[PDB]
Amino acid sequence: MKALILVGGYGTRLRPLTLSTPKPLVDFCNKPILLHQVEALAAAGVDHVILAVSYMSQVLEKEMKAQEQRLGIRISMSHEEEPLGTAGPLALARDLLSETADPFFVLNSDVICDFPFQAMVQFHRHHGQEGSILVTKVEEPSKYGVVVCEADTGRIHRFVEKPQVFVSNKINAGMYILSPAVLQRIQLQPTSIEKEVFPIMAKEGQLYAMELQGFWMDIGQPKDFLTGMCLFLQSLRQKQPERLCSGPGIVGNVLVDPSARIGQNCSIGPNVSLGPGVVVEDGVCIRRCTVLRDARIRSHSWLESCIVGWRCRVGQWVRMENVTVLGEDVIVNDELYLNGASVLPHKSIGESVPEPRIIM
Amino acid sequence: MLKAVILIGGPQKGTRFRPLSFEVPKPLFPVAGVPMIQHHIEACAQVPGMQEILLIGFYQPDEPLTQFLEAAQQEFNLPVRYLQEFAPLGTGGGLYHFRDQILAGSPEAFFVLNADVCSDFPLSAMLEAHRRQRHPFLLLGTTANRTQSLNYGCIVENPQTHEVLHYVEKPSTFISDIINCGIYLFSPEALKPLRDVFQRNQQGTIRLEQDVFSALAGQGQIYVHLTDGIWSQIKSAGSALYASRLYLSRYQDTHPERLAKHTPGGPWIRGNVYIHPTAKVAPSAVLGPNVSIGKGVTVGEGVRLRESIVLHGATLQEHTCVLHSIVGWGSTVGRWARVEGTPSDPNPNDPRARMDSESLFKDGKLLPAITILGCRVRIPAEVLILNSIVLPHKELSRSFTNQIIL
Ligand SMILES: Nc1nc2c(ncn2[C@@H]2O[C@H](COP(=O)(O)OP(=O)(O)O[C@H]3O[C@H](CO)[C@@H](O)[C@H](O)[C@@H]3O)[C@@H](O)[C@H]2O)c(=O)[nH]1
Ligand SMILES: Nc1nc2c(ncn2[C@@H]2O[C@H](COP(=O)(O)OP(=O)(O)O[C@H]3O[C@H](CO)[C@@H](O)[C@H](O)[C@@H]3O)[C@@H](O)[C@H]2O)c(=O)[nH]1
Repeated sequence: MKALILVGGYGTRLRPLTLSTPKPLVDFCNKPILLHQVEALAAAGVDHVILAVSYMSQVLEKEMKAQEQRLGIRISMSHEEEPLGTAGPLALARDLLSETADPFFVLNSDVICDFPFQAMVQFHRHHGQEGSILVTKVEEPSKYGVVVCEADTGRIHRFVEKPQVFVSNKINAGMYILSPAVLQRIQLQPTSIEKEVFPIMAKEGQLYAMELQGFWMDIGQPKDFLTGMCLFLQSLRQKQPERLCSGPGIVGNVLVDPSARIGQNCSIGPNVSLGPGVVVEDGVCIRRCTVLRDARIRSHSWLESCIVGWRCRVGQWVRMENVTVLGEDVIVNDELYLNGASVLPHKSIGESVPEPRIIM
Repeated sequence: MLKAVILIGGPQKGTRFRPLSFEVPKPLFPVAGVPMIQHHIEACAQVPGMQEILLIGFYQPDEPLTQFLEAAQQEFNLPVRYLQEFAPLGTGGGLYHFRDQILAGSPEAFFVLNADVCSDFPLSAMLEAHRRQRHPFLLLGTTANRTQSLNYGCIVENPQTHEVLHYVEKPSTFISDIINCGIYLFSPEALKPLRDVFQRNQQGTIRLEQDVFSALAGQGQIYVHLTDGIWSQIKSAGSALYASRLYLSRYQDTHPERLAKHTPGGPWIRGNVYIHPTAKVAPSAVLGPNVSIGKGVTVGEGVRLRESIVLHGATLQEHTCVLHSIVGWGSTVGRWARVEGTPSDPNPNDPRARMDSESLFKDGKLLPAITILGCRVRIPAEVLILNSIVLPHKELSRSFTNQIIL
């Protein structure tokens, strides 16, 4: 079988981070979020995954052809020249997967979760109908599309795309298996599958629901990115307690890349991911923060719950908080304070930003 | 023979625009390391023939004030006395009520100094002009902005004879740019017109600027001596910090042993920094410009202090950043904690800008200014205090921003 990852056009979400690289290329726990999904797809045994991107990016082509060899499967990349929504990807991929009559995978790129793919294909085989949806129960159904859940059978009574009806607290999980028969139903003109195909497919009752076990989180948006990393480290501690770094001056669940160096007398707090090649000087306390690669954090500085961009230089005595995001090659002067400030790349910062605005 | 009268205020009359200290008197507040009236006492003791120094004000004699008098008397080898008014008698009422204590000994002239001014104190230059002309009132005068002059007392003078022709006190409209600096020289005849004002009050309290200066102006009795040096008024917390900066820059000419040297083996010092001998600062700490440290302060490893004033006995732990803030005595700042304030300052484009002071609320909104920590305030670890006034004996547990913490 085959698997279609919807990369798509660049989003307004996570925009200061993804001005340099595409959104599926940013390092999430030292791995791109392309990599996590294609990792678990390689464990699933799919020989052909396909990315539907809406603007061609040569660095993305570089990276996919590089990972292509060691991953062991062939990768085809089909390009949307004008965005057809998210339903139109299957319409352009129709001639690319029409040769096999075998149910295929579709994933969103911005979801990070435990991947139950063999249980997914067992659920899809047992229910026997065309469309199988994965869903999850969460906190707030107001950001996602809410479904209705059944008994043992699991047939979806009704699908709603947009909130404020509050029929359940379950949401869509962003990964499905679709049949070759529903791919007849979708036309080639632009529409969106989650809103407009699922809403007429739920009327007959072909759609079924399967609920996720652990730690589903969308990471398209930066404060969702930080809580998704913090939720990833919990299950990573339970699954791989050997990968997580343990130290005398380290508290909580910390993952450090082995290229990274950390000075003494400094307290790395809980749920912190340090990228490959970061230089953390001494006396720096970092909690709930992800530092991307090549970033040098000078001494005596404090950082709680932020994202530090690539090849960045944070000055001394700098306090950052409230998920402040720094772009690629950002210089922060000494003794500044940043609170809620998304910073565009290649810009030095000379003034305190106590109030959460985007900087030039 | 000359004595000098320092008009320290009372407790109600301070009415602080930002309370620099809740528990110590305002005239004993340490500006640039030493108390605020110790600058007046030292500059008066440098003047030849200074017999005595009197302090008139209606503070009750708490033991801090009397203990300061114990210290100053044996420090400068001058008798320094405290004469307490029975009631708040105004600026010039306390001078008239205590005329027997000032006039005793028959001084040739006597200085009157406001306690809240921070100045050059060119008392010898005023004394030379007074010995030249022997006129009853001599006023120090400074040049100010057209907007800033409405806060002080404006003086219109004859430019040739240096005599006041008109005086007005905090006018609604612009009058003149010269402002009264709160430093005067009084001949012994000058207690005679004050007495006249007292009789008009019977038909107790004499305001010196409004009743004596603003009435006798132009009649040949008041003369202004213009001056050049540094002058500021210590009204609020931010103006106290700016006055401390002015004194630390003035220290190079008079007391080079007071400023901390560069000391590459010890803590880093940029700019003018006063560190007390009893205070122990770790060698990794770096203290930025215009920073005063008090007696018994234990500045920890890795601290950055810029534009601050640390009172006696405060402790700052590791990796803390303190910018534009007054730290009260005995206060504890935990590690990785940041105490920040906003330096309102003075305009950099204005030619003569005098750094106004504003009373805590612009138009019903709290305005950002110097962070005040009260006495024995415990700031916990890894927490941010921003633009705040913290009352004494209060231990915080979370970060506060733009708030008065009761
Ligand atoms: N090929 C293609 N893919 C696209 C396009 N636009 C978006 N995608 C991919 O589709 C995914 C969803 O993009 P969003 O626009 O952020 O969707 P959403 O508002 O978050 O809502 C969707 O995802 C939620 C979970 O994250 C779901 O709960 C919800 O039902 C819906 O499907 C993203 O990973 C994006 O890469 C496109 O034009 N073309
Ligand atoms: N003994 C006594 N002293 C007092 C009293 N009230 C004030 N003082 C002291 O007298 C000095 C000035 O008192 P203010 O009445 O508050 O004057 P101001 O508003 O600060 O302005 C005065 O000083 C300016 C410079 O500081 C001058 O420019 C201005 O003309 C005026 O003289 C202060 O040190 C204050 O402590 C009092 O009732 N009794």
